Amino acid sequence: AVGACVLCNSQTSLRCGACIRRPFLCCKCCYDHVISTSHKLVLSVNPYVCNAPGCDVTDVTQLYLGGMSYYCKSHKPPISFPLCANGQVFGLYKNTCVGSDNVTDFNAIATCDWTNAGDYILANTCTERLKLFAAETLKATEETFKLSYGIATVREVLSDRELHLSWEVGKPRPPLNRNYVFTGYRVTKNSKVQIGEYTFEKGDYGDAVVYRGTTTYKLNVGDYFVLTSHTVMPLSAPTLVPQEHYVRITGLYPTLNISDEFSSNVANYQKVGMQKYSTLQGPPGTGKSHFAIGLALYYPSARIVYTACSHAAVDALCEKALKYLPIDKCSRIIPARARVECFDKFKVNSTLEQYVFCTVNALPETTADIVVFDEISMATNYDLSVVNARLRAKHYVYIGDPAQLPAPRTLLTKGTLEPEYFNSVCRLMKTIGPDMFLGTCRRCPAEIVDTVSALVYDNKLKAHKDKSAQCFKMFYKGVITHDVSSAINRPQIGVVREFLTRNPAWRKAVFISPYNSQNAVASKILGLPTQTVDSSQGSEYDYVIFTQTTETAHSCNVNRFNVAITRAKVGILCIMSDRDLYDKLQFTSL
Amino acid sequence: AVGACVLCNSQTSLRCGACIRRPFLCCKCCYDHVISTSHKLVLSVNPYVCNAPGCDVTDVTQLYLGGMSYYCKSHKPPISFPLCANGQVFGLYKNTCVGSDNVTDFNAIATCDWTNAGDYILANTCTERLKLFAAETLKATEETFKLSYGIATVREVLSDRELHLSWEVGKPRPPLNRNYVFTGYRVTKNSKVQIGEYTFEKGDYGDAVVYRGTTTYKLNVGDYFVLTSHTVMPLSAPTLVPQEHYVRITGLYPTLNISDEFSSNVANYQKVGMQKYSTLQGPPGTGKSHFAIGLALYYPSARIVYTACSHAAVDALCEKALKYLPIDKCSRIIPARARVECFDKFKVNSTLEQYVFCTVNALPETTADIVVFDEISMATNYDLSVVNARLRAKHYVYIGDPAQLPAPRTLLTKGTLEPEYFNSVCRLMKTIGPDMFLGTCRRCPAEIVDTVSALVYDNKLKAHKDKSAQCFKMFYKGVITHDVSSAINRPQIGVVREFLTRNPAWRKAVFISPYNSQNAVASKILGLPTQTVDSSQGSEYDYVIFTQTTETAHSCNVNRFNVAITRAKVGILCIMSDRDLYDKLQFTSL
Amino acid sequence: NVIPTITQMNLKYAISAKNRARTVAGVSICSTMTNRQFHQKLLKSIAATRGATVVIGTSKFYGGWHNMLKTVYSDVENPHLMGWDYPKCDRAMPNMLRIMASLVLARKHTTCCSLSHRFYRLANECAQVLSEMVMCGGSLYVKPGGTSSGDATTAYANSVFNICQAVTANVNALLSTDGNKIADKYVRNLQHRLYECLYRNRDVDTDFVNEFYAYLRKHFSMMILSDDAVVCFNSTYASQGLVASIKNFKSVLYYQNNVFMSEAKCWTETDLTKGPHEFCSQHTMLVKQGDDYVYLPYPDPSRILGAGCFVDDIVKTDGTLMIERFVSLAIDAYPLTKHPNQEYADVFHLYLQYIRKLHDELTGHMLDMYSVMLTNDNTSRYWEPEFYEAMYTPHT
Amino acid sequence: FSSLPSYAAFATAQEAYEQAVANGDSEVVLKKLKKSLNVAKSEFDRDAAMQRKLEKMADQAMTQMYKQARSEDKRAKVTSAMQTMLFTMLRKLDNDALNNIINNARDGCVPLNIIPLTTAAKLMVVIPDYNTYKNTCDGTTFTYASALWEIQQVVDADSKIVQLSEISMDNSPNLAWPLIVTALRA
RNA sequence: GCGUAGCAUGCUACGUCAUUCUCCUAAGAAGCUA
RNA sequence: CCCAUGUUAAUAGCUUCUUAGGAGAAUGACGUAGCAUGCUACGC
Ligand SMILES: Nc1ncnc2c1ncn2[C@@H]1O[C@H](COP(=O)(O)OP(=O)(O)O)[C@@H](O)[C@H]1O
Ligand SMILES: Nc1ncnc2c1ncn2[C@@H]1O[C@H](COP(=O)(O)OP(=O)(O)O)[C@@H](O)[C@H]1O
Ligand SMILES: [Mg+2]
Ligand SMILES: [Mg+2]
Ligand SMILES: [Zn+2]
Ligand SMILES: [Zn+2]
Ligand SMILES: [Zn+2]
Ligand SMILES: [Zn+2]
Ligand SMILES: [Zn+2]
Ligand SMILES: [Zn+2]
Repeated sequence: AVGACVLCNSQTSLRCGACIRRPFLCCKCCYDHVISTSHKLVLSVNPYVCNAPGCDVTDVTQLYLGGMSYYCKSHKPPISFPLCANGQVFGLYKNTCVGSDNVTDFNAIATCDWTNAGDYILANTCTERLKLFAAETLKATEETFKLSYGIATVREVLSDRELHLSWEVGKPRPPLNRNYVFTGYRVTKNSKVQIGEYTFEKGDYGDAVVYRGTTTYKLNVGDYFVLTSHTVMPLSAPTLVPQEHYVRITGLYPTLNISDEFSSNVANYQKVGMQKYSTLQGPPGTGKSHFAIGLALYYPSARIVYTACSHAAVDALCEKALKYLPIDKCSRIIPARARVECFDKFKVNSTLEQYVFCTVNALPETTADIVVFDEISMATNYDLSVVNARLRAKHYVYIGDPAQLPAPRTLLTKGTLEPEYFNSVCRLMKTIGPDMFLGTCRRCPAEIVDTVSALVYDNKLKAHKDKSAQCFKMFYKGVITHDVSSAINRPQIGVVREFLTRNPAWRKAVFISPYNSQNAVASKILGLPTQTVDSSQGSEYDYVIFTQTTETAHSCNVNRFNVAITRAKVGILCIMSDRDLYDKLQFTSL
Repeated sequence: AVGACVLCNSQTSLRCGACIRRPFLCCKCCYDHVISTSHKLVLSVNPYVCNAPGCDVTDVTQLYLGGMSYYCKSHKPPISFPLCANGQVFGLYKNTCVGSDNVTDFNAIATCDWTNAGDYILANTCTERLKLFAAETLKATEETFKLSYGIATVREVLSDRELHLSWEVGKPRPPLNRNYVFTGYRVTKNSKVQIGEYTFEKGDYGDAVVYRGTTTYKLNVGDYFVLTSHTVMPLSAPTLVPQEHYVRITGLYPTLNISDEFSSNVANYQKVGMQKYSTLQGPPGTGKSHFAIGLALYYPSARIVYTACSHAAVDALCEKALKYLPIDKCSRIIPARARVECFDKFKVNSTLEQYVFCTVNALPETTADIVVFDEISMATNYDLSVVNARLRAKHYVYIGDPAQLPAPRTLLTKGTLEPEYFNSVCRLMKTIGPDMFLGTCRRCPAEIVDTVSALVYDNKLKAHKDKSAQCFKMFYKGVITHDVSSAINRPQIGVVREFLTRNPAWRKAVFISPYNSQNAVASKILGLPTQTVDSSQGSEYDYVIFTQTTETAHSCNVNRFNVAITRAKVGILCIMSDRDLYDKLQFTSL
Repeated sequence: NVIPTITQMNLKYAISAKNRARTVAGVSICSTMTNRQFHQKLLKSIAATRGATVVIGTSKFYGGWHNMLKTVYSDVENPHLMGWDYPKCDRAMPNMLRIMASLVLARKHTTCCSLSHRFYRLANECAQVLSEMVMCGGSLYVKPGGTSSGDATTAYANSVFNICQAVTANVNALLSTDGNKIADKYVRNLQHRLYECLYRNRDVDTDFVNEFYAYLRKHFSMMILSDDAVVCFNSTYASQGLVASIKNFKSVLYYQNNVFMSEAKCWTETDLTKGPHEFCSQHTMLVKQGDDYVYLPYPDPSRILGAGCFVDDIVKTDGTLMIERFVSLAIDAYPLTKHPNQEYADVFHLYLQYIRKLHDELTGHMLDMYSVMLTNDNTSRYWEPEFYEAMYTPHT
Repeated sequence: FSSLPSYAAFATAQEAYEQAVANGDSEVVLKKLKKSLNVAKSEFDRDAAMQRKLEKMADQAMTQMYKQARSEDKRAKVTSAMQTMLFTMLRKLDNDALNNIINNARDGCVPLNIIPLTTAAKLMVVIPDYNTYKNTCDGTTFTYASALWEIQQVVDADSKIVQLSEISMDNSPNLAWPLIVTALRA
């Protein structure tokens, strides 16, 4: 087929078959891409290989057109000619092709490995059509890296609520959470097919897993769970729409007598109503999801699609929407696979509803009035382009916080990524400044929020709350078990249980730690509700049990530290094992 | 691409290349046109340029035909023969062509720049196909003169309805009114894109250019404005459909007991029935635009299209039809763009109603049974050609007077155009005399007729009124300020403001001034409805406040003055500037 | 698998002599593709065999009509020509005879297809052709049966049906004769063996099938083009009742087609030097050509003038653009020159003079539009009669 | 050909030949130069006809590549059109009654001819004259396929709406028959 | 008499250029027949 | 020193004609190599 070259936007029919994505390149650009890197195979409407019954020379420089086909230098017909010549590669639209000298940057994108953080920062400063390409090939590379994971199958049939794993020998083990699912396959004699998705969590002790089946046809031992890497569709729409300020608000008809609670941001509601897309930088727990609720109320005769990256963000937003917005004109869309049970108090899958809450991956093709995308630091440019492709609306509002943890970003191991390169929106917030800023927190007490203000902001955090004398940071050396792919501090849980007897406050508490293995084992010896820092960042609670396992760069992340300390409202039993990580906060020594 | 020669209607395939309209030309006529003037480029089915690899010879006297292409003298193959030879430029249908002698007139029409006085008298006494071609090339010249105006650029945005503009250096400023629409741009790096169709008006205080816009975009500093130019559509229909005196009335059925008001007009109705097109000439306010409604009420089965070149002439017709005709079976046509507001009481934009009303440029292609073209003095041969191309009908009635003010003819600066050159129909009324004539002023008080039957119409008017004692004309010099090209006179607005607190009944009067800008600027001091003399032609008012702005050739034009003062139904105040004209009328002194 | 298929009914826009509308069933490409692959080898080996009964693919030009008419008369003893006419051939044709036609066109697949493959191809023909869903102006109706005129095998399935009705007429005519009156002791024994092989055997008797087919070719020679048949039957036999005359076809079409074939549409030509009275809408006459006598086909003159005067597109009215249209019409109307009615023989010279006038005014206009006539111009032979007479001489 | 060195060799051999003609060398040398000019012209002929054949073949391959690209783009467009047609005809089903009758079959197969007859919501009756109209759908409700239908519209052959007060024995001539009466399942 | 060189003439091979023919295919316009 | 305007067309067969590509042939012509013989310049 024919299309448009990525780095010059000229009509072509050539595409480097050595890239994982096969991007369209014109004559000159493809010539420059094959002459430079190790990319050699080129696909036209037919592939550029030696099309003799016996040969395999799959480069383009060595290849000669003869008759109606292509041959190597050993089998070529006496009549000419090489494709890769005249400064070009023989393809379509040769006279009207106009190249560009970006092929060094394009080669650097196509040659990278996503191990350095230099690849990620180069994959964010390029032009828009290369930003899409980098996001697409990065998603593909991470999906290939996920695919090569060791299989599991049940030992034998045990129970409805507790099975037991058996892995392939000596392979990497997937992180066990609600993000990761398996599929059971049925190759029994007889037609390998999916028996259903399985969601796995760690159980009480040993090699035990609490399991959730999607299709409940109970399995035997021959049906096996695999990580099932799934297809990634291409993307077309830009990461952001082009901005266009308006003199006055178009089509958004404001109402009167809104409320006195969120009347303090009607100026920022209007400033949203003016421009095309808006950027709200909310400090941790400053009414950011509250802002979008008040926005939906200020222009209530409009249509809003709330969109979130992770399920937890739209879960918190659905709770707040039930609280303030009228439930009757509001639908929460759940994907049909039903892998994770969403917050269902709205009508499920009413896409024509006035206000629709959804994850970014399962968005229906709709036109809206203003679409509010939520928690942008979780999202990568793939997500922003997906929401721009599926959802067309008169206004776009991106709310989030650079001071949170980014996308999980598994491929990156050497170097650490600044928030500036998390995605395009977080680049733009850090570049010109955010459109809107919220300024008075309502979760932390004053001392802890002042610790936040001195840490990552320019002394701009304050909170309308006073301390409960229940902000702890224990002194334990933190013996790490490490009998697992992650790190576990079960003696830190021993420290927690040998304390907290004289402090009975945090007994409905949520357990927080940067290591999900400690979260997994924590819910077993004691009946504690636990959720890691990944399942944090959207979940606000009053009583908190935090543990810091090691003293290293994993626990030294300042954004993860900020989002960890900003979680607790009235009572925090926290263990900080690092002296420096106890030195920068004013907490009780005991 | 064959066609018909303009000046002998032979078949042909050539087109002169230097003429703006590319008139088709037969072979002998094309030789006569390219051997006398400097129009040496000719296009056949392909152009007559030299098909060398690189050569620039276009002069048809030089080229040769060889093989299947036209080569200059220094690239001809030896099998070749000259085009511009034997007195005939070679084209298709070479030997079936009839020469002509009008190539001493077609050259003057196609060559001149339309600025002198004689070119319009030559564009109106030639043959019919030359009348159409001359009108077409005059329209094209007036369109490409608009490219000579300056280019605007924003300096700052004082307010959302108040821009600030700086014009290009060395190029004349366009006049700022709703005739001339501009297009915006933001061309910096970054979006060389139109950002809306705007139009301007000079705000009263400061150098503020209050802009109206189609869009709702915020304007930056760098946004810059280019005037739009409309392409001239080519025209085909004759200016005057040939007359055929019938024996008896066809297509029209007269009425029993029409009215007591149109009882004296019955003979002219029978004459309109008998002829094909008829022309009516009367001095102002003597029943001309009334006669058209009487034609409506004398042939009630006859579908009628009323047309004029202004919008206030067709609105005066609309008001008269509202008073007399049934309002269910009537209509009114407004164009979609519509920078000016029109009459809105009929079912707008419903051309199927029995009595349609329109401006001549915006007519829809339809039929009729008698079509009434009011105000032929404001019509050019382009307008009569358009009304003959769209509207197909059985009878035509052209109503109007040559002694009112004509189409403006912006290019005309050196000379004066007598009435018999305004178009073809005004020539017919000043060559052989009008078919129907009614002079007796049934509108203006006898003082107005007494002073206007001595200026233009040499003592041929008597009024069906008396001296109504409300005709005041004063002489105040009025020290002028200058706008873009349309002067503005503050102290005469001052004396009018004095004549508004001290005469209470006159607060329904209409302001009449020869300049558009003062007409806009005296609304913000006085608040009266405002009308310019050029666009006031055909609609009457109870009281009229006329203010001669400047002593020039435009505002001291006796036809402009006549159409200014003959619109007052009962009372008029005339703040004069010229001494002799103030002595020419015979009002009260004031 | 069975693929049912919707077939449109298109209204035909072509010149005709009677005012009933004519419709053609446009069959879906999902059916036409597969039926082409299934039947194309046989259907292109019927059109490439000369001298057989099914004369599809034998041209009437270059002495083809003479050769068709000479292989009909393949030594029948006292020939009479006979021609019949199925009324409503494509609508009255029962489902059983269409299934028989599709089972005879699929006997060639003894090796390439299995048995169930041939059954599912039969079911696909009966679902896409025989009793399909006809779409007739925005509405799906059920077509009850009988062939649809647009599938991949319609002239040939029609030819099989036509041969089947002629053989059934001969079987009925031979059995229904008395039997004591049959004087020829060979033929009476053939009637006896024929009844026994019909109603007293369950296995096909290839000896007698060959012998009866030899009898039919010896005394009932046929020539078949999809339903136009010319038969050259022995006349002494058909008078004695041992071979089908017309009345046997009237009976067979009564009980096996449910139509009554009126004898005012079936001709009988007792004199062989006039040829078939009408076959494929061309009459036949015996002319002298070269040195010997040949048969030539001539059309109906009203047809050729009606194709001149009434054209089905506005641009075909121009004439000068369409000289190939009049060359083709004169090629078709050439043999009218040898017809003895003079007003018939003027149709050819009308077309020749019209081609000459058309070309004269064509070069007139193409000399006006330019000033050079065409340098090479070989239209000068389309108005000589030798270019047309070369189309009916047997050299090529 | 011109950019090939063969053209340069032939041109310089021709220049040497003209210079030797003007120079009047010995006849054996003139024969030698004619021989060299001839072999240069033969090499020029070989290479020039080679490049002409080559560029003809390359333009042919470009044209067939264009044809393949057009065929594959049109295949993509037809696959999109067929898929959207199937999915609109999916959304047009009447899934309640259709599920009822399909789940009432003993195998899961029901003949196609009774899918509309028991699940269609609109019945279009086409009526050729008045006696047929009087017998099949007189009045504003009638019966067909063992249901009751309510007449929602009656148009004529001209797609003009015809009121039910029109269809009478004396106004039967002035109606443009056949009449298409659209009814809904009650 | 032989060997070498050149020249003439005739044949064979190859490279090209024009003319004609035949055929195969592709594409288009048209006519008739069932 | 300036004023009015934008309206649905089937399956199959045969035949005529035109254009393009390829192959082959036939003739002619040029050029190169190879051969047949003759002639001439040199050596033996
Ligand atoms: N301007 C405000 N005035 C009063 N309360 C506020 C304001 N903004 C936010 N809140 C409080 O903060 C709570 C929302 O907290 P949370 O659910 O964590 O959302 P967010 O993370 O957006 O703050 C609400 O219950 C609301 O009472
Ligand atoms: N027959 C008549 N008798 C008395 N008054 C008339 C007659 N006809 C017209 N008028 C008055 O004279 C005026 C002429 O108006 P109009 O026809 O618009 O004049 P013009 O065509 O010159 O503008 C109208 O206002 C009408 O009231
Ligand atoms: Mg929030
Ligand atoms: Mg008037
Ligand atoms: Zn590549
Ligand atoms: Zn490119
Ligand atoms: Zn190879
Ligand atoms: Zn000119
Ligand atoms: Zn002329
Ligand atoms: Zn030149």
